[PDB]
Parts: sequence; structure tokens; C-alpha cells
Amino acid sequence: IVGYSQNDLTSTERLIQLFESWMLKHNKIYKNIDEKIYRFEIFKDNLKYIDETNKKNNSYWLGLNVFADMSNDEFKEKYTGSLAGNVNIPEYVDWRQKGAVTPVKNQGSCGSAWAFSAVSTIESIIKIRTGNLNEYSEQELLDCDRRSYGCNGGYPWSALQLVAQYGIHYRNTYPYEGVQRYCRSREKGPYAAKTDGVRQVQPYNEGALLYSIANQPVSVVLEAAGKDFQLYRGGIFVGPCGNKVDHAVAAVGYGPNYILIRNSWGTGWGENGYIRIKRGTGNSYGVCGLYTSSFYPVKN
Ligand SMILES: [Cl-]
Ligand SMILES: [Cl-]
Ligand code: NA
Repeated sequence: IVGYSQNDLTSTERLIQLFESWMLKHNKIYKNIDEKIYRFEIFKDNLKYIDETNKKNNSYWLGLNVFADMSNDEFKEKYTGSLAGNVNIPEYVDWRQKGAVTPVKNQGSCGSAWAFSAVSTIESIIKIRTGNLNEYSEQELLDCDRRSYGCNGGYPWSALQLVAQYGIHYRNTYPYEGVQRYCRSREKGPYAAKTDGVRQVQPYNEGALLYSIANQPVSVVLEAAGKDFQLYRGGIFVGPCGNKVDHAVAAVGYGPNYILIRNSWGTGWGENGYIRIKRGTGNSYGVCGLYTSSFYPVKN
């Protein structure tokens, strides 16, 4: 299972056809054949890495996901860098099962995950409090959070606080463009929602984070720039990654061995946009520095 046959490797011509059907499977369109050929070479290299890395018996595996035609350097730059930086709980939690999570979004080639992370926890807390699941505007936070840097990264806590002090509009009222424009908040009329505050989970503390997740999805950060993270396909991700967090995501559950993480790279990444990250190793940073900096919205 995922995402090619051993028969595909026995021949250049086969590799090409494999690459062809992977482009179709992801609606990949390139400028010219020069890029297409370039992309094949990248594809070919990540295939080789995947195939070699999947021999090794870890608890997760890599795959020809949406980022398979990208070099890790290319990937580092474009989908990593969203951070401007600096009591008996259920055995299992998954807020997807309570209707509190909207469908998976795609930040595109924009360092905006700080807004995506925040907005996701906001949508969730309002469902939990008021009973309705809505989609809210990442573009608004992108454009309007003066402490953040738009597509060059920002702070989740800053985005949450904006929503607590002012409000946020609906996705459909302020749609995502993946580019920072001027603030258009006042042009859209009244806010759709307003939170009442922001709290921070005690950092470097797994138990504290789990407790929080059991009440609300939490906005957390991790280091996502690694090639194993990039090509991640399924299973419990156990490393390797450092503690130089560079990406913002939403913790929307956990089990005995893992914390459930909603990413914002579309459904063509990971377990349909999600990753399960190893927990309980005692390590106070968390795998990929997951426990570094966690915030969640408050809604009376
Ligand atoms: Cl520490
Ligand atoms: Cl801990
Ligand atoms: Na969304």
C-alpha cells in the first residue's frame, strides 16, 4: 500500500509512465516540458529515497504524495517558514468525530500556516460552544494581523488575540488568495464571530497539552522542513526531526501513542492531510518540538 509498484522501478520507461499518472492523480500542470523533465528528475530522486527509507521497519512510511516532485530545499522554502518565531482524560480524542473540524485546507506556496492553525482552532471552539461549524477567513488574519508578516510567517497567538479583540469574517466573505493584500476587514461589514480570549498551554509538557486537546483543538508548532516530513504518507511519525520549529498546525486529537495533527497542505499529504505524531517518549520538547508553543481560543 502506497504509492507505486516494484514493477514500476525496473525500467526508465516505466518510471516515466508512473510519474505521468502521478501528475494526473494530483492535477499537476507545469509551464513547459523543461520543467516537466526537471520535475521527473526530482520525482525519480524522491522515489529512490522513499523506496530505500521504507525498507527499514519504522512505525510510519513515506510515499509519492503531493510534494513528490519537489526537492527538499524547494519544499523547505515554500511550505515551511510560517513561524516568525519568538485529571483523567479519554484514552482517545478526535474532534473530527464530534463535527468540530472543517475540511482540510491548503495554504499553498505561502508562509501562512500560522493563520490556518489559528482559524482552525477558532472554527472548532465555536462548534463546541455554539453548536455550529463554520469556515472562517485565514486571508483576513493574513492581511490584518499587524504583528505577523503575511506570507513570510507570523504568530498563532497573535492571530488568536486578533479574533478575541475584534472578530473574524466567514471564509466565503473573505476568501483565501495565498497572497497578502491590504486589510479589508471594514469592507466586509460586521464580524461573523468573536472569541473571548487566548490561553497558552504550559510549554514543554505533554500531559498539559493532552489535557488541553481533550477540551479544544490546540494550535501547536513543530519542525516540518525535513524530507521525511515532506514525503510522509501514513503511520505514527517518530522522527527524525529537530526542535527548530518552523510550522504551525492544529492538534485535534490523540491516542495512547500519538497526538493527532491537522496540517494545511491539502488532502494529498499524509493521512488525508493529517499526521499522527509519536508521543510519550518523555522528551519535554516533543517529537519535532511539538510542545514548544501551544495556544487555544477561549469562547464563553
Ligand atoms: Cl526546555
Ligand atoms: Cl513532558
Ligand atoms: Na479552513
